[PDB]
Amino acid sequence: PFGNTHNKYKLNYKSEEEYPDLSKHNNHMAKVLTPDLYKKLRDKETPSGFTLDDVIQTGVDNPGHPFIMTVGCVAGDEESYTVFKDLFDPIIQDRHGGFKPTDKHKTDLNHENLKGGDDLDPHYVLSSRVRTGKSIKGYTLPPHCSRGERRAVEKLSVEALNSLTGEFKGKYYPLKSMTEQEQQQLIDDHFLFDKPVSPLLLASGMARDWPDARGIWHNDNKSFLVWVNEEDHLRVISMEKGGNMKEVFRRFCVGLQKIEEIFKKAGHPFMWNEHLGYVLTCPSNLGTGLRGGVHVKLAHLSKHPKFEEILTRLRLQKRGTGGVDTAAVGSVFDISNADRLGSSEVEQVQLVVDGVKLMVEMEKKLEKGQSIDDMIPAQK
Amino acid sequence: PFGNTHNKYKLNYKSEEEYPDLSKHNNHMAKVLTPDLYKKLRDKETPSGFTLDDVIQTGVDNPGHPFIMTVGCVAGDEESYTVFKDLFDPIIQDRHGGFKPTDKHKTDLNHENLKGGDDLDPHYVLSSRVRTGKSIKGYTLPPHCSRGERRAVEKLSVEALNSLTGEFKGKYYPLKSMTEQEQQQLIDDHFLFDKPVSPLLLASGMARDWPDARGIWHNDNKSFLVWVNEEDHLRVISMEKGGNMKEVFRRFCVGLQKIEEIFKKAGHPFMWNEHLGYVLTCPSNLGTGLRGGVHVKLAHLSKHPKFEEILTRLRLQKRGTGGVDTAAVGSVFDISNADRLGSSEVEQVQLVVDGVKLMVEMEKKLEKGQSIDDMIPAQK
Ligand SMILES: Nc1ncnc2c1ncn2[C@@H]1O[C@H](COP(=O)(O)OP(=O)(O)O)[C@@H](O)[C@H]1O
Ligand SMILES: Nc1ncnc2c1ncn2[C@@H]1O[C@H](COP(=O)(O)OP(=O)(O)O)[C@@H](O)[C@H]1O
Ligand SMILES: CN(CC(=O)O)C(N)N
Ligand SMILES: [Mg+2]
Ligand SMILES: [Mg+2]
Repeated sequence: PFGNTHNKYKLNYKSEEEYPDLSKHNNHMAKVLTPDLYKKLRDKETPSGFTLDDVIQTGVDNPGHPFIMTVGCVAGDEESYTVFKDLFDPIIQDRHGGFKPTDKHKTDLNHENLKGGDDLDPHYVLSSRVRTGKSIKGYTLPPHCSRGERRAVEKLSVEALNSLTGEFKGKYYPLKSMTEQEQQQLIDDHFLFDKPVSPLLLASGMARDWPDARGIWHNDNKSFLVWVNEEDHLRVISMEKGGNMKEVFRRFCVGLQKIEEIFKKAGHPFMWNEHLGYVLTCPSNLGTGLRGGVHVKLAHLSKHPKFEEILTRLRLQKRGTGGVDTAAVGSVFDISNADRLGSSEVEQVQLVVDGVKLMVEMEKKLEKGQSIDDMIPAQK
Repeated sequence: PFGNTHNKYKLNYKSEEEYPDLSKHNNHMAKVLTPDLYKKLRDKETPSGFTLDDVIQTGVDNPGHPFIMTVGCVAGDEESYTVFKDLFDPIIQDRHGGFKPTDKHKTDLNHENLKGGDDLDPHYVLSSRVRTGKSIKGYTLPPHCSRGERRAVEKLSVEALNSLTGEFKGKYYPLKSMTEQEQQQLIDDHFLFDKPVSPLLLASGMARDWPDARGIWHNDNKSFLVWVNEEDHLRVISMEKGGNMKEVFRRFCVGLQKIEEIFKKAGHPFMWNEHLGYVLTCPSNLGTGLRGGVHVKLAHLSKHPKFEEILTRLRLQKRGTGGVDTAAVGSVFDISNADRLGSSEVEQVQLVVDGVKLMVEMEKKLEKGQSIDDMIPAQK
C-alpha cells in the first residue's frame, strides 16, 4: 500500500512515448526539458512520491502566449528542488537574473536594517503593503498535499495564530463555514480569496478538496492578514493606508517571526535552505517570496516616455490598482520590487522605499514642468 | 488525480484524518461513502495504482451541479469496479433506478424492434442523437491514463476506425491540428466535444495534457462520429437534424456493430462483463452506455409547474442545448434517457421515443390554451 505502483506502471512505456508534446509551448519548463532529461529523471521520486510528471504537468497543459513567459512547473515538496535539480536549476538561473546552483540566498527579517521609509508622501502613496508566502516543514506543498496534511497545516497555523496577542490579536474565518456577512466584510476589506480560476494553478492539482482546510485570519486592527492553504501553506500580508512602509515592514517582520517561533517549537519550522531561501511551490517565488509595494498616484510619470525604463532601472514592477491584471484605475499604480531570489527582504523593501521616493520627487518636478533628465539613476 | 494519486505520506495519517468533508454535498458518491468504507478501501489500489481518493475526488470537489444530479466518482481502469465495488455497487443501484448486484446487463441487437420513432414532429424535435462509449480492454481510463497510454489508445483506435466502409467510411481529425475556428464551429454545430470546461472532466484528472491524443473521427456527412479520448476512449455517435430517431438508431446500431467487429478482429476488444455490461469512466454510462435524445423546443412545457416531475416520471434527463454543462437556449432542451444499465438499447430508445412524443403532445395542448393535468404519465 501507498507505494509507487502508479509511476512503475507508466515506466512500461518508453521515455519518448510519455514525453510531452511541447511543440506549441513557450514557458521556462519547455525551454529546458529535453528527451534526455525526461529519460534520466522520469523514474525518480521524492520521499513523498512526487515525480517529474507532477512537476511539469502545469507547463504541459498551459503552453503560454506571445511575450510573457510562465514558469510551467511546480515543486511538490522541498526535495523536488534537489531530486529534479537538473530541471529546476536552469529555470531558476533563467528566471532569477543568473542565480547559479552554487549561489547562496541571504535572508534578513531584522526590520531595524531598513533605513527610512516612514516618510513616503501621503499625497501620492495611498497604501503600503508587504506580502510573502511560507511552507511548513513536514508537509508536502499544495499540488500534492493530502487532506490529512492540509488539515495538519491548518491546525498548526490556526492554533499558532489564535495564541497571538496585542497588535496581533485576531480571529480565523474558515472558508467552509463562512457566513454571508463575514464573506462580505472580508471582501470590503480586500481580505478574501476564492478558489483559483487560473489554469496555471488548477492544472497542478493545488485546488483539490476546495474549500477543505482553507481559511483567512486577520488581526483586529486589520493590518496583518494570513491566508491558510491557498497557493502555499501560508500567505502573510502586512498592510495599511498611507506611506509608512517602515511600520508596515516592522509589523510584517514581527508577526512573521512570532509565527515562526511557534512553528519551530512544534518541530515544523518554515521550509528554508541556504541556496533557495524560503521554499515555495512556484520557482518564481523562491528566496524571500516577498512583494513589498505601494499604491501610488503617478498621473504624469505614468504618461511619460521613460516610465517603463525607470521602473527597470529601480528594479521595480507595476500592476493595476486591483491586482495583477488590472488597468490602474484613476492614476494609481501598484509598484513593487521585481527581485525575489539572491537579495534579502530588507534589500527588496529598501529598493521600494528608495525607488518610490525618487519617483515621487520626479512626479513633483513633472507637475511643475521641469525636465526629468538628471535624477534618472544608474541601473541598480 | 495529479501527484496526490501517489502521495506516499497518506499512510502516515489516520483514516479519519484523510476522510473527506462531504457535509452539504449532494451527489451519489456522498450518499454512499461512510467512515467504515473509507477505512476499508483507502489502502487498496488497482494494478495501475488507482486509489479510492482518485475514485472520489470529483464528488469531493463538486458538491452539486447547476443542471443535473451527479454521480461524484469515476473509475480509472477496469479493475476499479472490482477493487472498489463496495462503493460503486450501491451508487450504480441508486443511479440506474434500482439495478442490484444480482441483476445482469441486458442487450439484444434488435434495433428494428423500435416501435414508431421515425416521425417525431420536426416543428419541436430539431435533432435526434444516439451515443454510447467504449473502453479498450487493457488500458486505463481518462481520469488516470498517462500520455503514453492515451496515445496507444488513439493509435489503435484510429487504425481500426479507418477500416470502416460504406455509409461509415470516414477519417480522423486530431484536435491539435484544428484551428480555433474549426474547433469552435464543430462545437457550435453540436458534433465535437467542448473545450475542457466540465467540472467533472477537470476535477477527476481527465483534462491532463489537453489536447494531446484527442480528436474526432467522422464520416463525410457527419452523421456518424467517434470522439477519441475525451471522457472515454471512444464515444460513438449517430445524429441528424429532425425527428427520425429510428433512422438515427439504425445507423448507430449498425455502425456500432461494425466497429466492435473491427476492434475484436484487430485484437482490441472492449471492456465488458456480464454484470455491468460495457465498462466506462462514469458509473452513469455503464451497461449499454447509450444516451439517446433530442433537441426539443418546449417553450410552454418548460414553464409548467410539473415539468421536472414529468421528466422524472418518464425517466428522462434534461440538459442544455450545448450539453450537460449548459442552459437551454431558445427553450431548446436536450432530453434523453437517464438510465443505461438493466435495460437494452431498444428499450432505452423506445423510452425516449415514447416520452418525447408525450412531451410534444403536452406542448401542443399548452399552446392551444388547454391543460395537461389529465396527462401526467405514470412513474416508469
Ligand atoms: N499596495 C497595495 N495596497 C492596497 N492593496 C493592494 C496593494 N497591493 C496589492 N493589493 C491588493 O491585493 C490583491 C492581490 O493583488 P495581487 O497582485 O495578486 O497581489 P499578490 O500577488 O501580492 O497577492 C488585490 O486585490 C489588490 O487590491
Ligand atoms: N439531440 C441532440 N442533437 C444535437 N446535438 C446534441 C444532441 N444531444 C446532445 N447533443 C450535443 O452533444 C454534445 C455533448 O453534450 P454532452 O451533454 O456532453 O453529451 P454526451 O453524453 O454525448 O457527452 C453537445 O455539443 C450537444 O450540443
Ligand atoms: C455529466 N456526467 C454524469 C455525472 O457527472 O454524473 C458525465 N459526463 N459522466
Ligand atoms: Mg496574487
Ligand atoms: Mg459529455
